Amino acid sequence: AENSVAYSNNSIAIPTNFTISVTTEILPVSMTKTSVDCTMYICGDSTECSNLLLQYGSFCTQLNRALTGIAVEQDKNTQEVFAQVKQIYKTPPIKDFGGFNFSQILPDPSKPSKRSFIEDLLFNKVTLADAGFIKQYGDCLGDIAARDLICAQKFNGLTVLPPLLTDEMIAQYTSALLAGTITSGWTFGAGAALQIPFAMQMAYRFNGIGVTQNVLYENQKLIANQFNSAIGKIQDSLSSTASALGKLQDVVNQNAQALNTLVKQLSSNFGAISSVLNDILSRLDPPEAEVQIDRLITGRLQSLQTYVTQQLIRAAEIRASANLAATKMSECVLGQSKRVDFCGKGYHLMSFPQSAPHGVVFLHVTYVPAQEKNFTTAPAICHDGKAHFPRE
Amino acid sequence: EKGIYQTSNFRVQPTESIVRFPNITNLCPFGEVFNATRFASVYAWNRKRISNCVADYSVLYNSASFSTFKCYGVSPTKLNDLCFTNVYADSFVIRGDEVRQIAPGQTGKIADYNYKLPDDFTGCVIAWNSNNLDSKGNYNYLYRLFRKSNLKPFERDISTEIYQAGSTPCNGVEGFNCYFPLQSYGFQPTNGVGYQPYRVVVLSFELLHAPATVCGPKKSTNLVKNKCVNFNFNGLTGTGVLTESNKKFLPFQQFGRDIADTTDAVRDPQTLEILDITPCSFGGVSVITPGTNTSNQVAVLYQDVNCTEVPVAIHADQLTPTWRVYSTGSNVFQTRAGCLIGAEHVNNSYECDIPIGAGICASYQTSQSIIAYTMSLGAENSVAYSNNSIAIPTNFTISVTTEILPVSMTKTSVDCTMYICGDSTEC
Amino acid sequence: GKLQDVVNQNAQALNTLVKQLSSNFGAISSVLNDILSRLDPPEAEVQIDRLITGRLQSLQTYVTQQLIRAAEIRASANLAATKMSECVLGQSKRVDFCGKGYHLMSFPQSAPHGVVFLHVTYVPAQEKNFTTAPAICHDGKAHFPRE
Amino acid sequence: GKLQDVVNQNAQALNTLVKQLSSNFGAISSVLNDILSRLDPPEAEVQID
Amino acid sequence: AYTNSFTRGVYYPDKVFRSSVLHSTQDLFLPFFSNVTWFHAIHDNPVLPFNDGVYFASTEKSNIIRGWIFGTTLDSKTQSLLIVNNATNVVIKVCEFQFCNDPFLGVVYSSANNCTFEYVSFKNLREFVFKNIDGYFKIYSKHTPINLVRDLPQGFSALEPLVDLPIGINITRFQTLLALHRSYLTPYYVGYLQPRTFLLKYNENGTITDAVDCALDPLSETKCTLKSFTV
Ligand SMILES: *[C@@H]1O[C@H](CO)[C@@H](O[C@@H]2O[C@H](CO)[C@@H](O)[C@H](O)[C@H]2NC(C)=O)[C@H](O)[C@H]1NC(C)=O
Ligand SMILES: *[C@@H]1O[C@H](CO)[C@@H](O[C@@H]2O[C@H](CO)[C@@H](O)[C@H](O)[C@H]2NC(C)=O)[C@H](O)[C@H]1NC(C)=O
Ligand SMILES: *[C@@H]1O[C@H](CO)[C@@H](O[C@@H]2O[C@H](CO)[C@@H](O)[C@H](O)[C@H]2NC(C)=O)[C@H](O)[C@H]1NC(C)=O
Ligand SMILES: *[C@@H]1O[C@H](CO)[C@@H](O[C@@H]2O[C@H](CO)[C@@H](O)[C@H](O)[C@H]2NC(C)=O)[C@H](O)[C@H]1NC(C)=O
Ligand SMILES: *[C@@H]1O[C@H](CO)[C@@H](O[C@@H]2O[C@H](CO)[C@@H](O)[C@H](O)[C@H]2NC(C)=O)[C@H](O)[C@H]1NC(C)=O
Ligand SMILES: *[C@@H]1O[C@H](CO)[C@@H](O)[C@H](O)[C@H]1NC(C)=O
Ligand SMILES: *[C@@H]1O[C@H](CO)[C@@H](O)[C@H](O)[C@H]1NC(C)=O
Ligand SMILES: *[C@@H]1O[C@H](CO)[C@@H](O)[C@H](O)[C@H]1NC(C)=O
Ligand SMILES: *[C@@H]1O[C@H](CO)[C@@H](O)[C@H](O)[C@H]1NC(C)=O
Ligand SMILES: *[C@@H]1O[C@H](CO)[C@@H](O)[C@H](O)[C@H]1NC(C)=O
Ligand SMILES: *[C@@H]1O[C@H](CO)[C@@H](O)[C@H](O)[C@H]1NC(C)=O
Ligand SMILES: *[C@@H]1O[C@H](CO)[C@@H](O)[C@H](O)[C@H]1NC(C)=O
Ligand SMILES: *[C@@H]1O[C@H](CO)[C@@H](O)[C@H](O)[C@H]1NC(C)=O
Ligand SMILES: *[C@@H]1O[C@H](CO)[C@@H](O)[C@H](O)[C@H]1NC(C)=O
Repeated sequence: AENSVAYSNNSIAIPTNFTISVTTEILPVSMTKTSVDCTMYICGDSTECSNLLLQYGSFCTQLNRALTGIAVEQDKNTQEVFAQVKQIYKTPPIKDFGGFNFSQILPDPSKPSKRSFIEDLLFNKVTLADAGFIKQYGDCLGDIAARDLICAQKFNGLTVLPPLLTDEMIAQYTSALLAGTITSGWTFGAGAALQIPFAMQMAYRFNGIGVTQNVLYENQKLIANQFNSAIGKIQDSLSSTASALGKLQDVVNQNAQALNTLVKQLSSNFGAISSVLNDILSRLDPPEAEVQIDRLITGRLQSLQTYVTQQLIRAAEIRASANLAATKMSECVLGQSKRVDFCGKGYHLMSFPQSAPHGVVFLHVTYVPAQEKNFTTAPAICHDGKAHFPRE
Repeated sequence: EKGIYQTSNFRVQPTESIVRFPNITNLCPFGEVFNATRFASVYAWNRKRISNCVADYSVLYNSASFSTFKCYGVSPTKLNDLCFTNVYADSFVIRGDEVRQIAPGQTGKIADYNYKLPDDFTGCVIAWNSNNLDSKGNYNYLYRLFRKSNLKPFERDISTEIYQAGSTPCNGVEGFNCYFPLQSYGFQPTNGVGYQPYRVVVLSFELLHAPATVCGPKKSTNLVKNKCVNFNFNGLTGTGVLTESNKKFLPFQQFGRDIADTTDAVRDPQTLEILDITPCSFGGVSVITPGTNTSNQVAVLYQDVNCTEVPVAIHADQLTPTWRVYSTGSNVFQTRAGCLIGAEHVNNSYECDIPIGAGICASYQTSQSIIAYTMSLGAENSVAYSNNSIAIPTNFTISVTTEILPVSMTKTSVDCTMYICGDSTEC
Repeated sequence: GKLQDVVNQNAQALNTLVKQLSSNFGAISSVLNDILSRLDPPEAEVQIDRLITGRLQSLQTYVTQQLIRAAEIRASANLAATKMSECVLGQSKRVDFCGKGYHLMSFPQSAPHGVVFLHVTYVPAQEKNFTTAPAICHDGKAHFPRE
Repeated sequence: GKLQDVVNQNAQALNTLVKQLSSNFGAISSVLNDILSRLDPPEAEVQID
Repeated sequence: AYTNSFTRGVYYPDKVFRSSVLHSTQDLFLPFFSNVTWFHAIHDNPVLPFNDGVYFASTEKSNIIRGWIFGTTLDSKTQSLLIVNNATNVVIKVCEFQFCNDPFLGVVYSSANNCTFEYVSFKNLREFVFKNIDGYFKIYSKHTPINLVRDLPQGFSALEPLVDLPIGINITRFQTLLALHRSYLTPYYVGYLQPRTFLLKYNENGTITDAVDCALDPLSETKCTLKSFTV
């Protein structure tokens, strides 16, 4: 939209009202840990090929070492974001926070899990339906009505390892961060938690952005109602049919698209007579079979190497967003930030974290100025041959 | 060192063999197409559709009545293990030098004008000499000479309409540029090798078919029912564990496959039963250990495997008795990562020492054994929140901590030519 | 540990590159002189071309992993350069950037292939309960604290 | 200089990919039409691969 | 005489089981949304060519249509085929006759001289695919019931083959024969195949559920290059 500002050398505009605004920021933190058996992928249960593969050196201890490094790093990513404090704070039983209502973000004492209402709305926005291989491995662990089902050896050596911190421990960390922030302010991130009433803490958070502290005490009920309405709008927008978590879905889509290709590349013959190993084993003599088997070995080694290289480049950019989310937890949640547009849009007041699948969601509470009025202004004032300047 | 490692498969097993084949009894005409008298000519070669055989091949090429046994798609050894689903025997008699002109991708006067094999061909070429049979001056053997175009492979031509190489429509007149297409062989017994008549037979088939019939002397065995084998089902082979199936096939679905174009379900050619195949390596074995400088105890994690099915999946009875220790015992624990065997599960909670997965860690604790617990997030706390109470500190502490960051790494450089082939000018 | 793991990885890569020279990749031998002495250059050109591709692949894998490791080291040199400007040459207000507590000052110390910061922070202790109020009414007017 | 370094790297990386087309990698020619006009389709599949 | 056939002409091109996949294959199908000729021979049964293969489908009432003949010389000069029924079991005779200029069956003119072999084995529809490759002749069929009287439905149907015929001979043209009440001696729909490229869907138990034609419009080309159904 086009615009124009009414500039002149003695005119100023000053806001008369404000708005409390709550907004949302989604960041990926970790991704799927995988593991590939070299010998089972290249030639599974065949000793004619396993002795030919040894002539290519250590091209498989190297791939397993690289993938193990990736999978180990994916747990350090979660540990550096969520395990910020090592004292599990409990939420207080009686809730009198001056009119502010934290019901939809504090954990739910009805359900057996520790998730809140917003975390439950977030756990159903990320799906695994169009994912090819990851859904096909995820149906092993629910296939309880089948004895003798060992499915590590059913997907050509490809597996998926589980994360170290389960989905309950992560929610138990975010509830501790919420219960520290609400009942202690910023003091629990710099020593020991020191209690302070909630209105007396919101007053100093107003005083930190340049508004004096009587404004909160004179508009407390209005500010509480604005906060509760801004939380209800977030819950309404998430509960609808919007595709809100796109940044967390693109990670799962990119990870499944690259694992479907590694299986689809097992049906190329690469110049041999057949893409099946047992046909070359049962149609040729070992003088003339270890040319076709060498062609298949070279092609499948190339496919595995391409997969591992793109996984390294892709994990190097999940490490960056995990470092960004670990900085936003320290400066937006455990403090109050003066950097512009680092935590939201407006003047920052406070933030609350929520856990999502393979990620984290921040709810930034900011201060937005509202309807303004023209005035006339002057630098100083002359009284008795002296210039008088304003203090603040 | 202390950690959890992922070990590649090194345990070895003994393996047996299973064969399965249909009920087929009769023989089929191989005793007459090889010692006949009236062989066909080159331009009009014979064709014989063969089916329903148990016909052996070692009775043919071990008999030294042949001079050349060139066999292209299959090795000549294992021609008696496979089914072929149709066999095309062809017969014609040529000069001695043109036996090279039968091969895929040739030239001359036979491969371009009389008989042409395809380039994608899987059969077997048989040729031997007939100097004492078709040599009197025998003129009964004819061969085509000219055509306007080249022969598409596996097709025949028989016609007497004479050649044309100018612009005169020669209506059966032998002048310039218009000649007859068929001429006789000169087969005198007074010539050298390269001119005597030769009896040349060629075969033709295609493999990996569903209802395949023509297959020879392989004796059926019985099933051994969940052990590692080298099975053989109408030609297709493979190593795995033969399991019982449930898949709803059709009246003809001879075998099944998955996304990777590998077979996983096969049909019994005797009992019409479906057999589901599953490989047997089990590489997914992880070894929890402290340092070998400390102890020689280990624990073993079996990745995504239920605890009652551990000795069936790792094939426990065919292993060393030391490996059978780590297959069942008092120390059996079921985690969400798999079945952990060898660690004494406790009810306490500590901080993580060796991560196992899904909330479980393991440590070496003092009677010294390996324990397994659920990791603790931290100390529990409660802040004494009231709506009019505050806490102020009265003293302080000066603390100095440390932070270490890498900045640069080692500057290497590689000579390409010296690495790939040092001081060798041939390379 | 972090300065030791860099040295460990960068020696492990150069050891794998040397041990890769003992494979033959399908040729009759891995020593080039033993191929050259037993064959004439009609059919030595297939064995030598089998070795050349297998050694180029090892070199390319080495260089491709070194580029990713250097891209990772650059990102922590850029963080140490920011901590030197904001923790040492100033006094930062960013929480937990220059140590846990309230930041006072920092001192650098050089290490092999790295840098070490000693952050001096302020940590409060020995608390006591009190009773508080937002304001105080005196003559109908409300009084708020200055700081 | 920092804005010119990116252009100088991208143009060099695009020139090397073009200059790698005049190599034979062990065949008889770096031209496909020479192998397809001088040799037979049974034989040319080993100099094209 | 032209009619739109939507999704008819689909079959199982291989004898391999596939459960819950999306496989692609390149074979001889009838293109989607094609032109089939409307035939009703009430006042001829003329000769029609055999270019790649022939789709056949009819809506019958009380078994009027008996069978077909396949061949081009039609005077025992070169080989020809004949498939008929004796109202109990099917009969397959690849034998040479002289064929009439009004040939049918009477509720009747055959005279063979030299041949190779022989074989014997509105309510519902009788779809039939005739494909002649080198070494074989395969007879696919779809036998589905419909309520519509004359035309092809909008449904999708593809079911299992019947018989393959090891003939190895040549066919250029073909013709069909009916069941007339009188035995004279006087002197249903068709559609030709095309080499398309198709993406098929297998559900559980290995049944073909839906197919995609990768040459009909740009949106199906997008569906084909994404290897998926949704775009
Ligand atoms: C400042 O803004 C708030 C809303 O942002 C105003 O409160 C509204 O007042 C009108 C009229 O009294 C009501 O109809 C609305 O329901 C109120 N909204 C809320 C959320 O309370 C407030 O009046 C404004 N103050 C000034 C001085 O303009
Ligand atoms: C905080 O807001 C929530 C959401 O409106 C309130 O929860 C509802 O309150 C009504 C009032 O009795 C109940 O009928 C609903 O059952 C509540 N919903 C749920 C999901 O519990 C909540 O009462 C508010 N907090 C306070 C202290 O009023
Ligand atoms: C400030 O007062 C509160 C409330 O009296 C104290 O919290 C109590 O601490 C004792 C210590 O053992 C516990 O046994 C009580 O259960 C706590 N009460 C509640 C309601 O949690 C708090 O310790 C006092 N602060 C200080 C520094 O002593
Ligand atoms: C604040 O803490 C310091 C130490 O951290 C206290 O100093 C101690 O005082 C006692 C009593 O005289 C001595 O026994 C210790 O040796 C002192 N320690 C040191 C390091 O000097 C100081 O008294 C505390 N202040 C208050 C008000 O409690
Ligand atoms: C197989 O069938 C095709 C199709 O009829 C034959 O091609 C015909 O050959 C005759 C003989 O010269 C020509 O008169 C026709 O014009 C050709 N038709 C077409 C469409 O090309 C082919 O020759 C047959 N192959 C045999 C009999 O071996
Ligand atoms: C201030 O005055 C200018 C011109 O007098 C006018 O265009 C502008 O809208 C005024 N600002 C506000 C906030 O009304
Ligand atoms: C084939 O032989 C087996 C073993 O005697 C028998 O069980 C089976 O019924 C036979 N099948 C046929 C079709 O004869
Ligand atoms: C073919 O006939 C000859 C007669 O000269 C006989 O010796 C030979 O055994 C026969 N071969 C076979 C396979 O019966
Ligand atoms: C092993 O532990 C002993 C302590 O008993 C110690 O003296 C020794 O240095 C250690 N060696 C290694 C290689 O860790
Ligand atoms: C493992 O097998 C036992 C034996 O029936 C069963 O009770 C248990 O539920 C199985 N484990 C899982 C995860 O289903
Ligand atoms: C440990 O817990 C298990 C179940 O959680 C229980 O059966 C057992 O009795 C407990 N043992 C002790 C010593 O608490
Ligand atoms: C089918 O026939 C219609 C007219 O009946 C014609 O317009 C169209 O071009 C034909 N071909 C198609 C749809 O491929
Ligand atoms: C079949 O036999 C007839 C005699 O009725 C003969 O004229 C014809 O040439 C024969 N066809 C062959 C041998 O292909
Ligand atoms: C497919 O199999 C299921 C059993 O898993 C069965 O209920 C269903 O009827 C089958 N579908 C058919 C026969 O079309």
